[PDB]
Amino acid sequence: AAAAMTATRMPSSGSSPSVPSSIIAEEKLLALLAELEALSRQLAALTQQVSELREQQQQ
Amino acid sequence: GNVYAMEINLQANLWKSFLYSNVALYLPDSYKYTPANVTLPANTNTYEYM
Repeated sequence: AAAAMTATRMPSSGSSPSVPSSIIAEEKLLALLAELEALSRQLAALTQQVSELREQQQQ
Repeated sequence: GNVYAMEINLQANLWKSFLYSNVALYLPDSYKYTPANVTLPANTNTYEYM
């Protein structure tokens, strides 16, 4: 009634960026698709000359 | 002899107290450093880091 009455008396907000580091970029990209063919070409050339041992030993 | 005493430059202390809190703490992050054995979050925009 008196004394104190003179003054006065959720779910999901879904953030995303959190506490990780900063990020950067560059545009000098992508030789790498050539080596996948270099590697599998030269791999064949190994077997090709293993065959050239065998095809001369068989003579 | 004279009474025992110690001496303080109060004015210089108040002026450094003004300068440090109002200007040194606001310098760009590149002027600051991290203490010898204190770890700060990697996110440089956090309060913990600042």
